Amino acid sequence: VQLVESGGGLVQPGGSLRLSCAASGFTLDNYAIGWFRQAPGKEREGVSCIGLSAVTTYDTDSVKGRFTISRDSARNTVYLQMNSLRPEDTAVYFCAAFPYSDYCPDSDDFLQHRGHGTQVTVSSAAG
Amino acid sequence: KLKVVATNSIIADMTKAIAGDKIDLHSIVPIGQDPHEYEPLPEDVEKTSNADVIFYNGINLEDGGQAWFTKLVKNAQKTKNKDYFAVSDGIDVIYLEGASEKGKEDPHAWLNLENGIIYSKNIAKQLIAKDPKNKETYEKNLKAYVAKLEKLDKEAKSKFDAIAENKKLIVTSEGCFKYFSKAYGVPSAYIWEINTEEEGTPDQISSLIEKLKVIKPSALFVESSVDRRPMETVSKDSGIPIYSEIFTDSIAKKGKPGDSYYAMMKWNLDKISEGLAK
Repeated sequence: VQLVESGGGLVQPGGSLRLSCAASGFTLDNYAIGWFRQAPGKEREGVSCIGLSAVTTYDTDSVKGRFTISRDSARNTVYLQMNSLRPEDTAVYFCAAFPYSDYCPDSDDFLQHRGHGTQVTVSSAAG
Repeated sequence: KLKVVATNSIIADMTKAIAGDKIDLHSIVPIGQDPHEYEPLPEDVEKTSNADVIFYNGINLEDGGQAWFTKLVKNAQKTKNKDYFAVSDGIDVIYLEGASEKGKEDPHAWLNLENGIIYSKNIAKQLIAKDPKNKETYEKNLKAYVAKLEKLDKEAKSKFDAIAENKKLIVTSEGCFKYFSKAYGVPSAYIWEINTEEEGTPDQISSLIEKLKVIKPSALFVESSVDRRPMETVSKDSGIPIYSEIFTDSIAKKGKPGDSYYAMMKWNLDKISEGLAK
């Protein structure tokens, strides 16, 4: 109920990195977690959302078929798995929690408990 | 490629939960409205007219004379069990006490998971047969949905059996939690009965206060879609504090507590257990 995003920073096009949203507050069993991303110049987008019932939903068509959200309650952590990354995906990713819920609020909504996000970009990644 | 219509938000959740994204939903009664009575719009008449299946609870919720659903299925030219299907059936049914009714039913069977499972299985039964070669996943989503509801049903029964026979009491305004009580080992106490009655009269208020003066819940609860002032006085003029709100009439909007059938039940089950446990 106090969140950190760990995960990872930038990758190459076609890459894959897993983002990890973990609680440092209290039990995330009773909450829905959504990942959103905010581009350096565009509106927030819902990326994916996992509910209380461990049901999942994907909110933006631009990312469907690539992104996956999953949970492991042993560690109060949800993971967002990225796959086949493209420059269109470079953004600050962050997660937020909503109580006793299976579904996430609109990306436009004031979000209740977000963490400081993770900057993820897609590029050459070496000399 | 199948048109389905749900008469309300609880059915729509149980249905969305079974299809994922495979079937075309419509939910006639919106969140916060009472599926008890609603006047259908041209949109509801057309989506039921083009429906392949329509699901409803019935059991004196929406299946009587002035019931909106009954009028809809006839002015839209439909027939029972080919176009439309009841869901609240096979349930361990509660007949309304009914001093002025003399032989009718109480619709609130979804207030326990013991019957909540039945509803999800019945919705699925008349959907799988109607979408055979594309069925594939419906059987899995049912096993899982039910498995989750059952997990929770079992947690709930244990949480209640472990508190106190003398503390366990669901204190409500409208006495709709009758089903909750049978499944979870805890009787309800209401100000007024389900919609056969008047509400908030002194012979209802002081009756509930006498029971509070006599037996001892640690908390009082209120429904989502209700005026809280009546309960506010059975608590404050004579009583123990109100602890939380509980869900009855419909599914909450996304991101809010109780935004799915599983979720409205997780909320109620956890909040009622805590209110009485503490």
